Amino acid sequence: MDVLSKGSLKELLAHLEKTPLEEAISYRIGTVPYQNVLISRNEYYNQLYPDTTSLIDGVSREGQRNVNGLIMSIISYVVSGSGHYIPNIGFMLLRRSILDILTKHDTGLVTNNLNYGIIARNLTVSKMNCEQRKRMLICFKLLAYKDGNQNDYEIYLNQNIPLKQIAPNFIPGDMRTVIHNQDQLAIVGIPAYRLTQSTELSIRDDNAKSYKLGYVDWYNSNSFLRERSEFNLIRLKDRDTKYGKLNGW
Amino acid sequence: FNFSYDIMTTDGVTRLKEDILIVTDTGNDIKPIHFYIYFENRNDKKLRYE
Amino acid sequence: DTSFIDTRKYCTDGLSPREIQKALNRQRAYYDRPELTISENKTLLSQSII
Amino acid sequence: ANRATSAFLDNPHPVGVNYVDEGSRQFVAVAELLASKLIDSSRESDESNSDVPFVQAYSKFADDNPRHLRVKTGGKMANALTNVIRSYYSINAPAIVPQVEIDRLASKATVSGDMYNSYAIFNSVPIVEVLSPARTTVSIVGSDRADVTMLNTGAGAANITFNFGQIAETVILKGSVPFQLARLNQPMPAARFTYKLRPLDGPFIVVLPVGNPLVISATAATRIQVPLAFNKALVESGFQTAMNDGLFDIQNVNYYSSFDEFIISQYHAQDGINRVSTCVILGLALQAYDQMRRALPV
Amino acid sequence: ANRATSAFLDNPHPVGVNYVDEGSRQFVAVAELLASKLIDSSRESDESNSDVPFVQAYSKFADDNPRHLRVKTGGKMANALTNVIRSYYSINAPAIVPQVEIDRLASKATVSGDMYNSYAIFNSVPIVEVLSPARTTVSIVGSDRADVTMLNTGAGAANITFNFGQIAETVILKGSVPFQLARLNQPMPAARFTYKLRPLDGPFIVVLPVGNPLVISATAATRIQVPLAFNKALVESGFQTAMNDGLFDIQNVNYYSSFDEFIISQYHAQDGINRVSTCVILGLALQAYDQMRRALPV
Amino acid sequence: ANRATSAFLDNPHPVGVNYVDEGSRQFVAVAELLASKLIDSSRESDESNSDVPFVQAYSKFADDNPRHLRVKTGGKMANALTNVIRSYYSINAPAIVPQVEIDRLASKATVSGDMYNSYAIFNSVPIVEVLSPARTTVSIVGSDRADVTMLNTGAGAANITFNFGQIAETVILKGSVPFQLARLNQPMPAARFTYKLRPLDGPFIVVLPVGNPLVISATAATRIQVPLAFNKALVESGFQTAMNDGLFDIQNVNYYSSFDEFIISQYHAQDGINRVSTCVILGLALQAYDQMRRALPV
Repeated sequence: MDVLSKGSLKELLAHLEKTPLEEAISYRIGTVPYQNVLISRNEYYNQLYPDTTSLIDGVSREGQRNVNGLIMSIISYVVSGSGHYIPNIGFMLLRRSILDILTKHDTGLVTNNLNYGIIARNLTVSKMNCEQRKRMLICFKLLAYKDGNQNDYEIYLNQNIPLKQIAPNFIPGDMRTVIHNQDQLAIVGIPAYRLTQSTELSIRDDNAKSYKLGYVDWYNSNSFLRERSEFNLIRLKDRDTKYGKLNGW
Repeated sequence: FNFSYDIMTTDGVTRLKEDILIVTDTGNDIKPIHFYIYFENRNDKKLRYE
Repeated sequence: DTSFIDTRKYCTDGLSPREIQKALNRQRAYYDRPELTISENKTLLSQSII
Repeated sequence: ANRATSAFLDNPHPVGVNYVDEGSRQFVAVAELLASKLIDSSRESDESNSDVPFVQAYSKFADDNPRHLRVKTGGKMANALTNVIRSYYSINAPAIVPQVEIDRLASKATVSGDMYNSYAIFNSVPIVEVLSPARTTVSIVGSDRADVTMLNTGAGAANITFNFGQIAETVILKGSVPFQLARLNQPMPAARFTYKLRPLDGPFIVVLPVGNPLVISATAATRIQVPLAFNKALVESGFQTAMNDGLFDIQNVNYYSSFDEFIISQYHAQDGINRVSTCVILGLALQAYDQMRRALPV
Repeated sequence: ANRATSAFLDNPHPVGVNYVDEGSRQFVAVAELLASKLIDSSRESDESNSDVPFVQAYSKFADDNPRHLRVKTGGKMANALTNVIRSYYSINAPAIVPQVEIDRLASKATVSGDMYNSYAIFNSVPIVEVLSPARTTVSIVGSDRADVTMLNTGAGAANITFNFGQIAETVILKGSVPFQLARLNQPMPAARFTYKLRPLDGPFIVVLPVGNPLVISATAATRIQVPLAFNKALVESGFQTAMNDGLFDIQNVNYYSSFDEFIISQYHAQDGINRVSTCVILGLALQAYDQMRRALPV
Repeated sequence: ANRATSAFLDNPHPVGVNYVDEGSRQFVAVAELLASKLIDSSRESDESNSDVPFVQAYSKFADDNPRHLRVKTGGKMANALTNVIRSYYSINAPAIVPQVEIDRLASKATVSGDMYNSYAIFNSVPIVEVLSPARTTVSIVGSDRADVTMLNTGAGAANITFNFGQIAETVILKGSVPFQLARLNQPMPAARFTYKLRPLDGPFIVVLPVGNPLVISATAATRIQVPLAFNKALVESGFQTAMNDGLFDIQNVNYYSSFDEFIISQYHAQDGINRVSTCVILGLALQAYDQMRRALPV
């Protein structure tokens, strides 16, 4: 919910710096990812409604124990709000931030063998919307810069024409590029249209609307932080600053 | 085009109250249209001449 | 402007285009050229815009 | 059967898919307008004792005041235009310029980014294929004017098939000696020097006697929608310049003698309708590059 | 003996004899002037964020106010300009436009209508005839640059007679290899690459040695009186548009690649002095068509 | 080589050449607007139990107030509209209505006479010819959905050539069994049920197997420029009422089942561009005829 609310590149990377890896990993068993299932949608149909479960749903799924599953759990958390079930990763890796895993070699995780095409296909890039594809491409660029695979990232964009048009423009080592970026990455937000307490047909759409309706409740909740009215009560370390720089950028 | 007219019972020369055209450096315009309409006797030579 | 076609906004700052039009017409009078036409006047008078 | 085709029509490379939105099209139009004023302001300052008109024009274009000991390069607008030209030519070229810089530079002038309010005529001749029987030789030479030299060493007359595509509007055929040409499965008319053909009519059959060589000269006219500011002379010189400074040097791309050949070659691809829209924006950008570089050589 | 001639010089069709009077020539000049105002007003309206300058220019041209829910065809002037273009090309084309309409449209502007106050240079190469003896082959290809390939199969040197007509001012001859050329009853000079010739001097003889074929490239220049408003770039573009739009589609006519070929071909025919006077008026009308159609596509 | 063609494409009769000027086009547009208000007033009068809306509408249309002992004919406008429809269908129909009456009626309302504002899609399938070899039988049935039945009794597979003309935009072919279709002199693809083709792509070859009949179902879509008020449902109703009323009954004219077939047939004839313009004006006139007749049943 909090990760889906971020609407700018600066906010997204700032959230990932303060968020540990354990938030990406889920400890609920879930179900196997790719299955043709029948779900109940009584608002629309009397018969059961066919659908296919996927990894970018908002509900936890079972994940492979390899490094591929860990990266695929991080991206699903960013684009869908929930991760997958990969237990016994370890204290050392789980305490690191999401940005450290994606960008830093000191974590101890080796990810240079990853194939962006296979990861995108397993994440069902075809079913993703524009904001979801932009968020995943941000994760790919950070991984490419960590492994020195910038050339491979560019070629993968050349093969996929729709991905090249929406590819965010920022150098993963320079903070000046992040501040200038004006891409809108928000998935949930205050809706200008009429939003009703109604169900959706597919699993992805229904789960997304739950976060959208939950965010509205979160926005008016006491947990939400109102910068306009309570800026002085925020701690100085985590207070918003114009000259905000990620470490090493 | 806005037009006004008065119908007079007597006979007379039907005419316009104002001249048709006004010319300015900006452009040419048509002056307001007002008619003086009279009924006609065909054998009145004086009004036919006018 | 008074014309219904012209929806432009005519600026009043700077040197007035009417002053240039007066100067230009005096120049044409010396050379016996005809004065600026309506089309030429409209282009000159609409040079200053917002 | 032997197949002969025009050289410039072979394998058009994919063009870039970036900077084709309405915001980016406005920036290209703005750059063309500001480049035109840079040329005009330089000439006015040359013919006067004051440099103020050039200082004002360069300051708006480059966002910096000119200096005597520093090279006048054009500033951020020059860098943005140079990189944007690179992206249009090839899909393999990266998209370096951020969208924020493009939007900010587009706010310097007020011009619509419309790219379809006018049209232009391009003179390349699209000979897609010429099919000839055995014992005959066919050679195709030239792009602006296509000369086909054909010889018949066989016993009898031979029928040659000419395919001009479906894009060109009018093709004018001229021959060294009178010859016979007709559409497929149609009676053949009397021999004459000149033929006016609509390429949509179909493949054309030419009767080639065995006596002497017959050379057919082809000229074609095709109409492509372009912005009103388009100027063919400035685009062609801008095309030649951008190739010289290496703006088109990128792996796995084709090279063309003129912008006329480039746009016609891409039009004849499978997705030619989608490709010409990007090439038109490239032409206007090449027009701005020509004027800007002539005023500020580096 | 064999005879070879330029293809575009063969059988020029008669041109129209209507709309050549002084009042008609003023209408063409008015149309060109007002069409150029349309293009400039369109570019003025884009920078000013208003459509007023284009509206006034269109109203002057079309005698009708533009409407959002009506097509901008161009008015009565566009229809009259299209019909006069048809009449000029062929004597068979009807003269639909009445004289009263022509005079009314000529009152919009105050242009003189003179068609002889300037000059233009045309680059079509006239080769009336090439006389070759037996056992030699001669081929002519091209109009703006004529390449003549002559091959000698016999055992002795062959003399080839070149006739460039009496109209062209200068002709420049360049050979693939050095060759000998001289006039009638004149000594042969040493072989050299380039010859400058005056077509009025007389028939020329080229010594053709036995062996590899010799190719001569011919370039010519001709001076024709044109109006001051004449612009060859716009005229050529308008010629292609008129041909694609079908304005020249009429029985018993000969088609050409360019306006340069059309005007030279008529000038080399008999009574061609009177023909070029009508062709020049057609060229100015084609200039108005190109400007009007690019501002108002249909 | 047997030849089969669509029935409705055969011999389109010439259309009328009168009442096609700008003044007459305004009359048809004015009649449609006034007739539309007449049909709307009648519906309102029935529900509202007050005849004032209908009396006003009839006074505008007929220039005379409704009377209880007199028939609601429609006045001069109804008589004029009936006779203009007669003139549109054939060139042999007389032009009874004078130009003075048309101009007077056109002044009743102000409406643009533009007939190129919008477009309408027409669904007739233009199968110009189907060429089949010996020992094969081909039958074409239908206009909206063309049903082509082919049976091959020969030893080997046969090739059937399909010509859909060049006017229609898209044609979709569906077969009872998977079949092979390719363009002329092009490699055949694998068999499949459905083909989407562009008629301008060229004549198409269909491979016909031996033994089992193959039925190909054809659907077409053509775009024609029409006024924005054009309604295809009302035009078709007016067409059939016009035929039943008998005002299309002239000597040596072809009859069609729908206005869709009538306009496509005229388009595919020679000078089809000029014929279509008159057909569109007839369609709008028929639209007014349907609305006026339904409101006033005579």
